[PDB]
Amino acid sequence: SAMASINDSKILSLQNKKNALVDTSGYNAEVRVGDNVQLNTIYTNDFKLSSSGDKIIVNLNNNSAIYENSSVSFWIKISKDLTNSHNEYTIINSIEQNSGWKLCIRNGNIEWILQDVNRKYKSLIFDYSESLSHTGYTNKWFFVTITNNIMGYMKLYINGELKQSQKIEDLDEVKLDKTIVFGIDENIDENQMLWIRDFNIFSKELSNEDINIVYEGQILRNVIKDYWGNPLKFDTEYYIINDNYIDRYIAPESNVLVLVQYPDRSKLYTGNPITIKSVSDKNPYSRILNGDNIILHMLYNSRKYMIIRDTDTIYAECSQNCVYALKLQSNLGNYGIGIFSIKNIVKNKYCSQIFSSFRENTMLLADIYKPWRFSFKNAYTPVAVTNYETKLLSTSSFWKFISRDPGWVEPP
Ligand SMILES: CC(=O)N[C@H]1[C@H]([C@H](O)[C@H](O)CO)O[C@](O)(C(=O)O)C[C@@H]1O
Repeated sequence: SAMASINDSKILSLQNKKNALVDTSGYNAEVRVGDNVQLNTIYTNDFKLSSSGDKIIVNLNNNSAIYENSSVSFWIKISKDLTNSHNEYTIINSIEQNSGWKLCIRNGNIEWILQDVNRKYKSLIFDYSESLSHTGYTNKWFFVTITNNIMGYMKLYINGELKQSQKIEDLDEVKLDKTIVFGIDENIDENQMLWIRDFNIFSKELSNEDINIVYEGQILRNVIKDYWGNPLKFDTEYYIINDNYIDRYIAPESNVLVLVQYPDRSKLYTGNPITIKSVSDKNPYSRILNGDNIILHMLYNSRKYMIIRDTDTIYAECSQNCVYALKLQSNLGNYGIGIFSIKNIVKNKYCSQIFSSFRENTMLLADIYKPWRFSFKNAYTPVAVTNYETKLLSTSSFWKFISRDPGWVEPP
């Protein structure tokens, strides 16, 4: 079992147990967590570095210099205001004297550095920002993996994909720091913060296959994700967008839902917040899982409506290639016509597909239609279509849920 071989090689694993961050690898590293450091806010094993002063100090146990291969893996999510800074910040520091490793952020890039006793160093750089493209990873969870073969290469993977390699075999002795410090020493502002979760070190060089198993394991494949890669939750406001129309928000026009172009593509939090309600009554704010039944409530001009499927097809009972537009109802309640189900889809994720099984099996997608009974006007229209097997991989069927998140602040 690869996954057992993987886990057996862990020599540090920071995980939250009884509300403390501790090493659960079996090796008993000392973990000193700053009083103000927030733990377990999004993911069980996460921590927030939200300030200078916020620090976590790890002191590794007795098992001078690097003697063996190794890998380091964690997820990271870096706020917009931190990503947009042109400065450089050390985030994780494990250099003593002048040798060891460190992870830095600089101008929208993450950078891993390995430095020998003469201060010769090699770096791995990844531009996670892509100039703040709502297409990049600004404020989105992504999975980092560094692997080291001391008689070979140091490699940087992102979400299981190799991004850069550098020979390290030609460095002189790299002394190994028994201390690892998480935290930003620089003088950061209020909106500059980042989160890390599932930080692990392995005593071997993980293979790309091994890396993909860790990635798939820690992404939580049965948990639906919001736009940032956080778990999607009930009773939480989201701006829901279609993958094909990312600068359009959902809105009712004459009680037909359509997609309206953002007046300003740079502002994410635009439109009518939709709250997801559990059919089965779960604890408030509980995570939404793959396959859950859900009900969608829109806040529109300060009143709550339930989103429901149209009773009749769009060019109108129907069996063959039916297309239904959507609408709003002010009566909240468990109505089959307003029950949907939500499923994960997998490289490009953090998006979801939505289905309804009321009377006919449909999938929600967006395209151009004439959704008004008394008009031939076109509109980008979210619709529930039958016979959707050939559309199961169409981006028109992918939906994202943008939550107001602390790592992405928009002027008031
Ligand atoms: C004017 C308007 O909004 N008409 C809508 C009607 C009325 O909501 C319904 O007849 C009850 O009055 O329902 C639909 O036909 C439907 O659900 O199939 C869609 C149509 O867009």
